Amino acid sequence: RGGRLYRRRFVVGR
Repeated sequence: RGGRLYRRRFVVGR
């Protein structure tokens, strides 16, 4: 998933 992309949120893990 893009959960780890600051593009929308933050470059966490998911």
